[PDB]
Amino acid sequence: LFGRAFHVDPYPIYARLRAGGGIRQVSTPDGAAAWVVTRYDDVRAGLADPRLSVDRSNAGAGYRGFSLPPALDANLLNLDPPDHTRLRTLIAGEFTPRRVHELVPAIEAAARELLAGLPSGEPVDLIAGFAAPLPLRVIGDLLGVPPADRARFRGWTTTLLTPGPDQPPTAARDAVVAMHGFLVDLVAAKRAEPGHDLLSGLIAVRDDEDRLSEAELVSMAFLALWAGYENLVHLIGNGVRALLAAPDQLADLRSDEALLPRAIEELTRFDQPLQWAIRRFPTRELDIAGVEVPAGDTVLLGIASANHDETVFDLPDTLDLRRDPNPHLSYGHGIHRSFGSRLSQAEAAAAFSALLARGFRAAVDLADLQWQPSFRNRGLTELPLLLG
Ligand code: HEM
Repeated sequence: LFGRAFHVDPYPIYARLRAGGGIRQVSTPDGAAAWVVTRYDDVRAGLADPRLSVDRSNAGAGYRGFSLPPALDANLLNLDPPDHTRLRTLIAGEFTPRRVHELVPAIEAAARELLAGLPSGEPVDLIAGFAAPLPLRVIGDLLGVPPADRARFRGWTTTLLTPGPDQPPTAARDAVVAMHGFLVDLVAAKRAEPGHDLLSGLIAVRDDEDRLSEAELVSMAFLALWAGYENLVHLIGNGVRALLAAPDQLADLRSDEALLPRAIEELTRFDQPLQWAIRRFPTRELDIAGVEVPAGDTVLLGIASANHDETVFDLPDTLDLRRDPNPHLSYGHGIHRSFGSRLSQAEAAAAFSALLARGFRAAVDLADLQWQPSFRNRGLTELPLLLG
């Protein structure tokens, strides 16, 4: 079900769930239950449905904390309107497409520099050597991390969000405490000595005396770390593996540089890491996929399953970099849709462009690759490569 087969490849299980009607109540060995929703139409409608809340105040007695919001305290992903509308409007005033555009030259140079620090003709781990350092560098720039704090930031972000498979189970918990204090301290530093980063701009943001609070700023930083590092690291890793697993697609991409933007969207649809949206709670009894779901029940909308729905995408379990249209739901839909669609697309393009220019091949048999044991975030433990 949601064990070894699911961790190695979840899409055959998603196919069974869609074939079974697209909604099922699943239970842990301890009796915690949630509804998994797996068909594109229901996942898309669910994501935006105003009757599906992210606020735990609307959860019922059976709530056990599936697919939690990626931050402590009030944040965009645990609030409904009107409180959500305020935060979104405030943050959108500085998290702008122009900000992302102006970061692209630095992102592209960082990708070239990181890959250039990796030797050729020698097994190298793409994750620790490239796919993790690049987003970590970008999110550090975005949050204005000073150079003296980059080492501690890297260590705690990695322990928090990309743990080793044999990391002590308490280390990531401790990293929550460590990073909360780091982020509180970082906000204080920017409050005193402002720069041109997002955190500084967010502190300056004002709506007729309305401002963002310390807790709101720190919570937003946690959200940025989750999606700007954990999601992006494995978007790159899973994308490279998918390219290596489909040589003909790789050869087409290598022959047509203009294919890259559409190729990244297919790579995202094919194996982006996020399997479920943030848990949702019907504020009323709601018909989902033909089942009347009780108010307050936990509902998991299967983004990854939807991206492989055969009723939308032809041959959905095959990589087709020229797939068109490609209405993948990887960045959400509705009021909570991702702030980072473009940023992710820019970091992915920089990462794949540098890899394509350097040359790369698997250093191991792909069947010997190991996947991290997660329910929500699909990613590789390591990906040994040979660089040109
Ligand atoms: C580039 C870095 C990224 C940043 C800074 C970022 C930022 C955010 C933020 C702030 C939200 C909350 C928006 C809200 O609730 O109003 C969000 C939601 C979301 N992001 Fe991202 N994101 C990034 C990358 C990604 C990636 C790589 C994916 C996966 C393909 C992704 C998928 C999502 C989804 C699905 C949601 C909505 C969750 C839900 O509605 O349950 N994002 N993102």
